[PDB]
Parts: sequence; structure tokens; C-alpha cells
Amino acid sequence: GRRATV
Amino acid sequence: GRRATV
Amino acid sequence: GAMGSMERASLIQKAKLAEQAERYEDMAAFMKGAVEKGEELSCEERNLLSVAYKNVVGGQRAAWRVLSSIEQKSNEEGSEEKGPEVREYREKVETELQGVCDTVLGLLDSHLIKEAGDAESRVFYLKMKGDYYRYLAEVATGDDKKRIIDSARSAYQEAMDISKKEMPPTNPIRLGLALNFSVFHYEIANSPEEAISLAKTTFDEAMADLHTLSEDSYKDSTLIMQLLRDNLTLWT
Amino acid sequence: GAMGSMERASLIQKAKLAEQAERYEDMAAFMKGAVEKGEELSCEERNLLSVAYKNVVGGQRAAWRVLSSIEQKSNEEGSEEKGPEVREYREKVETELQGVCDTVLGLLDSHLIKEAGDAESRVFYLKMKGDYYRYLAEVATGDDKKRIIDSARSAYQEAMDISKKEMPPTNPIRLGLALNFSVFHYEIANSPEEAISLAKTTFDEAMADLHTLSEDSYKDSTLIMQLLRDNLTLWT
Ligand SMILES: [Mg+2]
Ligand SMILES: [Mg+2]
Ligand SMILES: [Mg+2]
Ligand SMILES: [Mg+2]
Ligand SMILES: [Mg+2]
Ligand SMILES: [Mg+2]
Ligand SMILES: [Mg+2]
Ligand SMILES: [Mg+2]
Repeated sequence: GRRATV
Repeated sequence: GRRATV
Repeated sequence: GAMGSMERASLIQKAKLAEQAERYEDMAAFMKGAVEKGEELSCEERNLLSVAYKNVVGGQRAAWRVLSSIEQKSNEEGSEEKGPEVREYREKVETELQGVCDTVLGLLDSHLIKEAGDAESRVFYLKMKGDYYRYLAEVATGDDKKRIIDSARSAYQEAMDISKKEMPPTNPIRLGLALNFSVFHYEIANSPEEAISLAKTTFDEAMADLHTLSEDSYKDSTLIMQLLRDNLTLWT
Repeated sequence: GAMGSMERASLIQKAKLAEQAERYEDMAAFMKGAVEKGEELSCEERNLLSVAYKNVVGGQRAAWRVLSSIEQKSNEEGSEEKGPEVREYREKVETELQGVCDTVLGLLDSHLIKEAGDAESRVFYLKMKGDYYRYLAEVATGDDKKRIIDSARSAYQEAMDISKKEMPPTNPIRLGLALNFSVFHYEIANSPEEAISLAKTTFDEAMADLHTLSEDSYKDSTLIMQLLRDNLTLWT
């Protein structure tokens, strides 16, 4: 999965 | 489900 | 046109890139530019044009339905008055949607349909004319509603007449035309019995002709036949 | 501004309708109009602004990555020359993306940040400044790349300094700031060890403070803590 940002 | 159109 | 300086082949290449990037507004603008070069469209090019605008107008229609539902609830008994904003914003989306339909109908009238002589192109464009008048009919509420509905009906009926004479019953354009005209009958023209009859007859006549097809054509036809069956299941 | 004639409250109401209709470009335009009224934004309004632009720029960034990958493949040995179209279209998307980032950074500079005195607003806006400089850094290739990267770093670092002094370690803004600054370290600043250290320390300090929270706040904080853990799992 693609790394998370918010 | 919603009826299909194409 | 802002695409007037770009080569036809470059517009087509960029339309395909825009599709891969899911940039459907760009894809539609590139294809409009390609149409305005004045040459007829190949089969692949016609399908790029239709994919682009179907995605653009599909987003607008989905948004319009969300806003229409909110506006309807606002007008029920017991609902607090919230001002003109819901109507105004529904109208803004509606006007944008109508603009896109008018753009597509304008490309068909100037001059895609008049130059389309082969059944596959002519039926394809007349189906598109019916579809975009149908999208106008979905939002129409005034004096012209009946004429908008009749314009959709007339375009679909011409496409049906040509497709029956010139195409096999398994042709995917013929099948999708019938699927959409059946939906027109069901939800625009208040004719559910006609919608069901058309879907059933179209399915059965395609079934009987599958034996003539290659494996790849069989897959193409059965995909749309399943949509006809899905609608019949929903409606019966 | 095209929104100059619309009431602030009507812009906010329409931004919420646009969100429900998934019309994020409209939502962003409405929120830009609301910011330009010159009043400070409430917490809910700040989150409408961020949701709108995050969705707009997120679509642009995803499209840019698709086009960049195609352009990279075109420049490999053995790839047929296809002309300037891929570069041109990647550049078009890139310029649009940079325009949106410049718009957001302009709203922050005129005058959201200078009027933001409470920690929750100031940290939120400085996180946004870091994020939008980071999106500029994702596409930067020229003489200013180092300064763009340093502008992102500086905004994030100020936000971190304030958040550590003024917020609990479970505050969702603090957690999301740390998540994003950690990603900045990993993939912009070539500092994976710093990225991992920040994510781990942020997670552990939040864990130790969960006992102070209500059930609803606990849910808010643990959601972002799971994102920190997801990144740590990806990176180790
Ligand atoms: Mg030429
Ligand atoms: Mg009441
Ligand atoms: Mg109207
Ligand atoms: Mg009956
Ligand atoms: Mg006022
Ligand atoms: Mg070769
Ligand atoms: Mg550039
Ligand atoms: Mg190490």
C-alpha cells in the first residue's frame, strides 16, 4: 500500500 | 442496484 | 477553439493519456478538438469521444441527483427554511450539465451525423444524440420537456431502425442502444411495459445469434446482454 | 473574486453541499471565497477548506504520477520516439497542480496564518503550508528545489514546535502533522531514519496519553496512530 498522509 | 445504461 | 493549434494526432494521443490519468474533462476537451478538425472519426476515436463525455456528464448527473434529493427534502412539511442556497447550487450544477449536453449535441449536429454513412458510425452517433437528449430530459421541468423527450425518442428510433436493418442482433452498439432506449422508456417516457418488452426481445434475439460469433465477440455481446438481464431482474 | 457577491454563510453552506455531491473543485472555490471575506475560520470551516483542496490536489497529484511514469518509460533504452505529447501533457497537469498549491499558499499568507493565534488554528495552517510546499517539492526539478524543500521543512518545524508546547500528544492535528512531516523526511528529504524515528516517537507518546481521553477522542486519536503504524510497517 501507498504510505499514508492526512 | 441502479439500472444499467452504457 | 483552444485546441485549434494542436495536431489531430496529438489530440488523440493526449486523449488516451488523459484517460489513463482519469482526467476526463481534459479527455473530452481533447476529443472535442479532434472532432473540430472536421475529419470523420474512426471506431476507436468515436469510443474515446463517448468515454470522455460519458464520464464528465456522469459526474454531473450524480451530483445533480444528490442536490435534487436535498432540495426535495427541504420542501417537505416540517423542514426548516434554509434559504435559496440549495436551489441555487442545484441550478448551477444543472446549467453546467446542460452545457455539456449542448456541447455534445452540437458536435453531433456540426457535423458528425451528416457525414456518417456506415451503420456502425451512424447508429453510434444517433445513440449518442438520444443519450444526451435523455440527460437533458432528466433535468427538464418546463415548457420544452415534451419536445426534449421527443427529440431523444426520435434519435433512438432512427438508430433502432438502422441497427435492425444493417447490424446483427449481437452487435454491441445495437445492444447498448437497445439497453439505453429501454431505460428511456422505463424512466423518461413512463412506459415500463415498452421498456421490459424491448429488453426481453433484444436479449432473446441476441441469444439466438451467439452461435455465429468468435470467442472474443461472444464476450463482448454477452457483457451487454447481462446488463439487459440485470435491468429485467430489477423491473420484474 | 467570482464569490465576492455571495454571503459568507452561503459560501459555507454551499461548500457543505458540494462535499455531499463530491464536487470538490466547487467546494474549494466556495471555501476560497469564504476565506477572502477576511474573517478568521472556525474549526469546522478550516476543515472544509482543507478537505476541498486536499481532494482537488490529490486528483492532480495522482494524474501527475501516472503521466510521469509514462514519460519515464518513454525515455528508457529501446522505447520508440512518440514526440513531445507526453511531456507537454505532464507539464500541463503539473502547471495546474502548481497553480492550486500557489492558491492555497496565497490564502495562508494573505492572511490566515498571521491572524491565527490559538494553537489549533496556527498548527493547522502551518501543517497546510508544509503540505502544499511538499506537493510543490514532489514535482520540482530545478534551481529552486532546495528552497521549496526548505520552505516545507520550515513550516512543518514551526508547527511541530508549537504543537509540542501547546497540544497534548494525542491531539489529532499534532498526530497528522507528525505523520506528514515523517513522510516528508522519508520521501522528500532523503531521511528515512528521521522519518521512522519521528513516527515511532509520535506513536509511543500518544499511546501513553490515551488513558486521559473520552471514548470519542480515543477513536479520533487511534485512527491516526494506526496510520503511523501502517507507515512504520511499510518502512521496516
Ligand atoms: Mg494537421
Ligand atoms: Mg423547525
Ligand atoms: Mg434550470
Ligand atoms: Mg403488464
Ligand atoms: Mg455579508
Ligand atoms: Mg522500435
Ligand atoms: Mg514544469
Ligand atoms: Mg538505521
